[PDB]
Amino acid sequence: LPVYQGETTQTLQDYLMWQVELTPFTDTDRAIATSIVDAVDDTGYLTIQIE
Amino acid sequence: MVYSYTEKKRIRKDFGKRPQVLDVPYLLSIQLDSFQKFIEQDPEGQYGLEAAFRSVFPIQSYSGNSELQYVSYRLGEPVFDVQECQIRGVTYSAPLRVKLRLVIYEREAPEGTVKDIKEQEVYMGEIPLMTDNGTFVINGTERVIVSQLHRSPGVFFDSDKGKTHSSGKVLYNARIIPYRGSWLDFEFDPKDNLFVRIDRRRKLPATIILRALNYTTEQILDLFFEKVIFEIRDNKLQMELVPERLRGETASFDIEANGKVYVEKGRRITARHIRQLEKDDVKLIEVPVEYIAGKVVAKDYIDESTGELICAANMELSLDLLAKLSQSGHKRIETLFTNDLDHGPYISETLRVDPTNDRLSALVEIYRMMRPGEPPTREAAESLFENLFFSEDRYDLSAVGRMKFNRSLLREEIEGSGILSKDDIIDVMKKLIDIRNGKGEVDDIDHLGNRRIRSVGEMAENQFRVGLVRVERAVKERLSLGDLDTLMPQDMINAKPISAAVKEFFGSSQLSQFMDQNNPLSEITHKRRISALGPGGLTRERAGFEVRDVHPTHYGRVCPIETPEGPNIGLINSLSVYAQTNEYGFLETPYRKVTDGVVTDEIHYLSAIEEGNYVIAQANSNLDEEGHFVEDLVTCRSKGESSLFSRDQVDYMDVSTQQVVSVGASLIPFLEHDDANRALMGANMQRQAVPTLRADKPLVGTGMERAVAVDSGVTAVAKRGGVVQYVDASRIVIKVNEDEMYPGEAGIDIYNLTKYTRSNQNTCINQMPCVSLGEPVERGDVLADGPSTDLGELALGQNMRVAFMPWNGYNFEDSILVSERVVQEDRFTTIHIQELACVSRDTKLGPEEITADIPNVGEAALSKLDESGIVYIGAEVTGGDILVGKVTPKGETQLTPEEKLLRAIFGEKASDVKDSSLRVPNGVSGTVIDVQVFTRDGVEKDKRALEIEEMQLKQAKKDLSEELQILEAGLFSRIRAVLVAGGVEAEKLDKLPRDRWLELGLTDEEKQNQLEQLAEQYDELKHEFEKKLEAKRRKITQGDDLAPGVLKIVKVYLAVKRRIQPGDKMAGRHGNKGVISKINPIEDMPYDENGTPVDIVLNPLGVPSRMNIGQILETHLGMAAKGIGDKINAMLKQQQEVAKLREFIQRAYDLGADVRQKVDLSTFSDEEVMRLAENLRKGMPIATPVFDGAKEAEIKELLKLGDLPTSGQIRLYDGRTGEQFERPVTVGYMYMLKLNHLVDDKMHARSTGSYSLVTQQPLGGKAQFGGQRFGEMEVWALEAYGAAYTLQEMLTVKSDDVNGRTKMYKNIVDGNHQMEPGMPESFNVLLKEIRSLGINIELED
Amino acid sequence: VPLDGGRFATSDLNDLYRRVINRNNRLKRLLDLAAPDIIVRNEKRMLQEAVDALLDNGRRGRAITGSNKRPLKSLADMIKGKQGRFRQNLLGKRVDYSGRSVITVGPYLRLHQCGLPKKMALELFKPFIYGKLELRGLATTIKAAKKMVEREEAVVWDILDEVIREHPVLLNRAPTLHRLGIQAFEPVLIEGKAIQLHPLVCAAYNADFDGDQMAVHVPLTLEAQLEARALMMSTNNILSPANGEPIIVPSQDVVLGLYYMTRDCVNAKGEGMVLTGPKEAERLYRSGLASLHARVKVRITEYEKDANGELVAKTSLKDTTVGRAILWMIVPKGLPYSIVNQALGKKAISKMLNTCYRILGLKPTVIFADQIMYTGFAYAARSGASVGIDDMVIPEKKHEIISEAEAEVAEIQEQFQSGLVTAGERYNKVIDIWAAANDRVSKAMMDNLQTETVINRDGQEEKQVSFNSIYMMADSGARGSAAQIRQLAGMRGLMAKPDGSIIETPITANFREGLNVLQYFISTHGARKGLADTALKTANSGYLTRRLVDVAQDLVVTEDDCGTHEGIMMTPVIEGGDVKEPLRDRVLGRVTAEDVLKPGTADILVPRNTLLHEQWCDLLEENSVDAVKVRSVVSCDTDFGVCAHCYGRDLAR
Repeated sequence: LPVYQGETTQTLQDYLMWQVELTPFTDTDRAIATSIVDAVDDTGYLTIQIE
Repeated sequence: MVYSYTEKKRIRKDFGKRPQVLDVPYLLSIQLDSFQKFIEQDPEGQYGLEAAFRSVFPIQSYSGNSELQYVSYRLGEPVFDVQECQIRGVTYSAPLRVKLRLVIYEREAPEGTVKDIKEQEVYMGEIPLMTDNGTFVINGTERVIVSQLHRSPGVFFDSDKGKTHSSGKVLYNARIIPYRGSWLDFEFDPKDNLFVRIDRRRKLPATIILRALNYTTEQILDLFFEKVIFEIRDNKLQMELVPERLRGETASFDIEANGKVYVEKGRRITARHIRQLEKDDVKLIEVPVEYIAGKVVAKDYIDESTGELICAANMELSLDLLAKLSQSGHKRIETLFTNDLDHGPYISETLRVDPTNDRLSALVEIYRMMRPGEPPTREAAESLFENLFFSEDRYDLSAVGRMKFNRSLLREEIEGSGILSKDDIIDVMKKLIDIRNGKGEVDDIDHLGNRRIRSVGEMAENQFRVGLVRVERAVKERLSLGDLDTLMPQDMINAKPISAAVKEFFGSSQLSQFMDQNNPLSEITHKRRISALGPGGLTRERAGFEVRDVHPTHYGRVCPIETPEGPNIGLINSLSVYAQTNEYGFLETPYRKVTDGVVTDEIHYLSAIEEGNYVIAQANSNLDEEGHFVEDLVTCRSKGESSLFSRDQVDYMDVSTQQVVSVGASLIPFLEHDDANRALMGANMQRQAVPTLRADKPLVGTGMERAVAVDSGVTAVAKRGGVVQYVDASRIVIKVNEDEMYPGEAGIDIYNLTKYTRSNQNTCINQMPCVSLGEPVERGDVLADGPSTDLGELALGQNMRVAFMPWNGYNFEDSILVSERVVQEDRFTTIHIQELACVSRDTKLGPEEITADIPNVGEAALSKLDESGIVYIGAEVTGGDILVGKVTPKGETQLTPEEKLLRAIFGEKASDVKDSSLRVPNGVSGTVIDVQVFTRDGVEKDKRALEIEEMQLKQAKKDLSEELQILEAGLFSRIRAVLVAGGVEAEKLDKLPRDRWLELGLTDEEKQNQLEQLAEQYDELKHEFEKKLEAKRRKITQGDDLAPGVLKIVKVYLAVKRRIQPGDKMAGRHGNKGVISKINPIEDMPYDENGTPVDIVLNPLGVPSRMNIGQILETHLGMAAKGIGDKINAMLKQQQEVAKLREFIQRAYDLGADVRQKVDLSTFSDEEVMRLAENLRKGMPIATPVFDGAKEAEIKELLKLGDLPTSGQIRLYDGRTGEQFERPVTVGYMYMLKLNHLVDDKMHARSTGSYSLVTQQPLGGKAQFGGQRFGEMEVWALEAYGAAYTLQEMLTVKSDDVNGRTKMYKNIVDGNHQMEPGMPESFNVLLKEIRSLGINIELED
Repeated sequence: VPLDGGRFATSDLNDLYRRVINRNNRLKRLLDLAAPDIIVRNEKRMLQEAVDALLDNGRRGRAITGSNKRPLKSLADMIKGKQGRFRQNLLGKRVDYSGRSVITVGPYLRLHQCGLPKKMALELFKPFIYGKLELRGLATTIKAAKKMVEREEAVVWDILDEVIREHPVLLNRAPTLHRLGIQAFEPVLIEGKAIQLHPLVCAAYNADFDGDQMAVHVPLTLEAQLEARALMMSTNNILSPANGEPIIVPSQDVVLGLYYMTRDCVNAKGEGMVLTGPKEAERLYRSGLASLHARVKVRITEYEKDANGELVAKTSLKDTTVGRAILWMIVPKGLPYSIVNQALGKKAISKMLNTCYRILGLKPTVIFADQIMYTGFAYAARSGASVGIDDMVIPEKKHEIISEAEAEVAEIQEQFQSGLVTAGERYNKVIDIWAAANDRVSKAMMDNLQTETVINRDGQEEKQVSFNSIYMMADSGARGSAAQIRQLAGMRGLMAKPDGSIIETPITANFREGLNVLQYFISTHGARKGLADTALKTANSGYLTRRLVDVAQDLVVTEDDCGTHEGIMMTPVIEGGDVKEPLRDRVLGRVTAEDVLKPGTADILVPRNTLLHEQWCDLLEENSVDAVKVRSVVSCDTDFGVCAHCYGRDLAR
């Protein structure tokens, strides 16, 4: 069977954005937000400095 | 007189008018009889392994003077037991080892053997051994291999004509089906031409197969055709005409009969003329020349002077050629008859069609048919044609094949060769031509005389032969290459191929499948099923309309009722009660021999062929005392046309009325009052029942339930037992009396019950004991009660008080109204067992261990986990709690100042492990029954794994020490008895053993020797006990072997109690089902004149439409039974004397016509009547036969003894208004059974879950929180409404549109309710898949 | 897609690719080394075969996988067939808010409602529950709302009842043949795990309350909710879209209850009683009279719409029964009293509902059907309607008819033995004699079950209709018929058909006096044949419907008028014995052309473009016109689809 199971999963970072979508904010706030939660580890602290 | 101590507790009243002659057989012999002879050591090789060996076992090298034979094979003892195999998970089997013999000889000497290597046997695979119930333990689960039903090997002259001919002409082909190899067919064309066909491939000429078998034209013309003399000398043109041989043709002109003309010119031929011509001797009579033109010449004639090819074979004679052939060649020319009226050539028309006339040119045509290219070279064609059909080790059909071949051709001999022959094909084609001209009738595939069954034995034999013929090639190869060696016979004998083939056959096959463990009847009816699909017969369920029909030969061999109503209808059948297997492959049936009127008690088994000749009477026929008939005319069957015959014309009679019914439909009471479809669906739904906590015996039965229960092997019976000593909830011990006890044993039998074990159907198989303490149990008496059983009787359901009346529409069409009393009484409550399993799967980064050290979790979750991580036995768990705490190691890292600080602060984690603990799936709630852990060899972690090991060791010690204790007690009693009257009292031996004072000196001659012998025997017994305990302990904790990747396996079995509620699919035995829709309280339910409310309300508007009068009969009989039981209970509560109660029981047992003679006060004592009345105090057990049940008059008479209305009606009041109902409702007691189709598993909801990576569609049918599927008929219906927006929502919102789902979720949470379609991902996937080929495709603007 | 985890083992998609890649690499590496012609030609042939197998495997050669003889699915294989890419993507893709709901009976819960279980609920509307929690200030964060919903608090259930109140849902049976396979209802929370479907709607869904599963669908957008409310509601699909008859028609217990409550044996308690009509229930519930009371006089206040757009009252004093007087309270104003004064079977109430729909409207006939169903559910349980063995009566003359038929068969066999009658003639004569005997037995059974019963009265001989449960069910039309009763009291008839032939000796018995083994073994061939026919024709009917929908999908309405006088001629189908279908419904929902002329010269009956709604057909029948030229399909010149001036309505509108 072509796709067998192929169950797309959660992934944490993926989980972080699902609530980003239903948080209310502006385009600039949603842009920085994608930036921030883009740069976040499996452990969960962020990789890059805030500056 | 019937004692039946196990049945004496409760006797069921039978209503059988006819007297039973033959007893019910084991009912499971077809599954064990073949498997026994398959591994049975027989002195002659006919069947089994002795016949699969001798076939191709002698191995001969390629002129190497080295041979290999075998002496005999021996089946090794099994390693584990059935329970052990079920606990472990391994497949129960037995090793096979056969003593072989390799004999090497020197050259230059004829068969002079120099050395033999017959000193070592080799192990070649393990054979899966069967159990005592005809089942296997393959991979721990119980599987069954259903027997197949195919066509018997032989020749079948089918018609195959009608509308399929498309020419308005009848065809007559001929097919010969062997058991192995290629198939041959002789098809008939509308042009009166035959055609040879092999492997249903391109047709071939008719006489090419004859010319290939070294046959010439003259020989074929002389054999298939008859040649007349036709002696025309001196231009007389006279022919020898025989009226008895050839006649029926009008004479043209110039016809005489020995002088005076008998048949005038232009006169029609009459029988008187033929008689007059046959009376007088008729010599050669002159005939005109016109008869020579159309007539053909038989043989090829040549001139006396020269040898030209004039007047060739199969050529019409000419007028100009006649003069020269009469002048030069000869006078008498052999010719033919060619009578189109009663005969037809069908070959001479095809002889000219054959392009080849030589044997060499004809031998290459079949090869060109087989192989398209690579023409032969006078060496490949002959070899291929000889190996195709005339080979011994390549065709080898069967002995049944030769039997049918000889029977379909009127041959007396039945012992022939597996190979074919020339004369065989010749007579087959001759019979085909005769049938075309008309000489007999065609065969019948649906007839049970042309089809045979195959059990598991011959299938395993064939599989083993196929697996061994492959290793034989390797053995020959290894013996041909490097023969100069004296090694042991393990050159090419490899056990992997044969074992793998037999395991593939057993485990994964179309006929082998899991057995339904939901009901004991389901098991025994699955062990008797017969299927047509599989390796042979019907490749699929399609292409058949008349094959699935009920053939008239299905009287007492298969059942025309028990069969699924799905697409595979008619291809799945069941065996009858008395139906057995014929000698070779067919099904037989028993009858009684009728000799000059009287009926002898002897039994004779007949097949489908024998039954069609003799006259077989019907089971519903009157009988006298000596064996004669009452009425002179009796309805009987002769050849398929049932009619009346006198007492001097009948030859056989049936045995009983259950002969035409299978084991399933035989339990249906009053089966002659229900329709065929309803009885069919009831028998099919009976197999879907589920056992409950308290089993209740049925009040309206047939008596067959006892046999079905004792034969199914679902309970525990007492073998060779005399009395019971100790009783326990899971252990039974029986001290056998000295009568049935042989020396060399302690004299005790032990039975360990099965308490709460997971079945295949996730049900619960629990056994309850019957005896209480010190009860004399005989042989063949039951001890325990399996699932849905009661005192050895099959009881799957409860006797619920029902009534037939509509109740506020709650019983609209097929809904059942269940009162609250049934729910409160825990009736129909079901138990289910769930199994969870987890492995370790050692990885590269490190091994995984269960230490309950899970990070990122609360203490509340780990509050139910023990040290090693498993849950305590007896706890509960709901939702997604953790059961087994497993962790997965993570790869090491660098210094990592952040992780270094995190480890210095917290520690013990260091992000080394990940939470991978076994948690319960969502929507699951229950309680854990028991855990289990299996650890491979080499690993000895064993955190808390020694607990189950010590438990099993103590369980083994407890039941092993009993025999040794009994033996020691016997020996000590013998010691104490041998010292009597010798000056030593029993007090000294009772205080301390002291080995009988160590030969104190009672006699000093024989007493000392006796004491020494007794002490030696005691020491030997102690040593044997120690050795047995050591062996048992070594076998217990030896450890198992798991997968290479798997490190250890932890399993957990939990229990779930499911109660009744709306949605469940309740059903009966008369093809009546129902979905619960309401739980009505006790107050709202209607009550009777005594205040007792009904339990179940049913809809009476289904009886006149489904023909279910059987339901009303069962209700009346159950009401009578319940009235008798209530009167008995009142008598018991009044504490009356035993005499009146015994008289009432005796008067209630002998009521009705002469069916059975039983009476109390003569066999039952003053103590057994008490327990008898106490057992049947809630309903009178009644057993009505299938077609010999009780009559309406008897049912009405039975209602008078229990003070009940004979009409069966009774007034009822309303439980809500307190008003009396008009039209009194008939109440009764129906036996109801719960089906597996419950509402707790059907329901499934979803709003948003996980999607797939391909086509981005959700999972589906409840697989990890899936969703339903939309259909094409559904979008058609939607377009019928004109709902474009709803359709677009179903296409983008609830679909694979990724950029739309999140936006819709956001709009719904925010309350916008706006849709953005975009574009589905599946269209893009289709575009990419189309672009993957050489076809451009894109979308414009 | 790794199976064991250690090895991914890409199958059916990467094996052929790997094959082709390595073969092309070897060929390109060997073509530069000056290889001989045979080797390079064989390598090119192998590469051609490999690419062909990658494109189409079934056409040329066969490529299998490890340990499996089954072939692999190439690129085209996942396009065509029942497992391709043109497969279930056209609304065949899996859904989210749906799955496996069990059906039960909705005695309450009237037409525009459905019982959605609260366990299956609160999950489908979870995105709405989150929204309502965020709006009412009960959850400042999404996580908080999720935690409050997973705990199932009381406010969660309150919000659920508040949101699902004014929000419709739709149900869909898994086997759906016609338009009525998917309907819309209002969800109501029931403390169970099975959806309650309305009984009257069960006719449309074709359910039978056995083990079945129903699909549910929730609309999110406002447009989907409006399309479900205005088009897909059960309160709008009264008439059928195929023929015109009303779909909602009672056949179950309701009909039997109405037939029982509207009857009179001879005269029940309180014969001479006279009342006004509202007193009937008063005297029935406590004491005074029964429903079967006859000769009861009452003043009925009918309302007749003789005036244009207005009805007028009329008081009368006709004679009737208590049950009919009680039923008249449920009957609306418009309908007269003559319709409710009869035996009141199934066709009677069907005609009643049809007239209520026609005259009054949609809402009136809906509420009428609801009240009728309520009264039927009440009276079918208040009456009891029991069954029993002595209910059905076997005619005593059967024992004589069977003996006479056996004597006739014996005479036929004697004549055959004498040599006068052949085999086929005797066979046909025996068949005819047994058929006549079965007919006479059926007639005697009907006579013994028909209106033949003596009740005490002055004349002492009052033969009125009997109250046998089976006879009442057959006469009213609830369930069953005379043919099924013939197999319960009389004989089974011939009941002989192995493949095509009929056995001489028929079965002479019923399910009351038992049966024999031979007769029971013979009487299953027809049942097996019927079962096999159904099981092998369901798929054929599905395939036929698929072909029909595929071939007739492009048609749509886009033009108003085609302005063409071309049309088809319509005449009553007068062929055979009598007329099979007159000119009454074949021209009912059509649009006649200008070719309509009166039988008299220079006279017209109707202009060119008119619709014979309900009365023009009567005018045409009065003039005895036989042929009518009517505008229809295709011939209407629109060049796209079919214009709407030649189709009529043929719907529930």
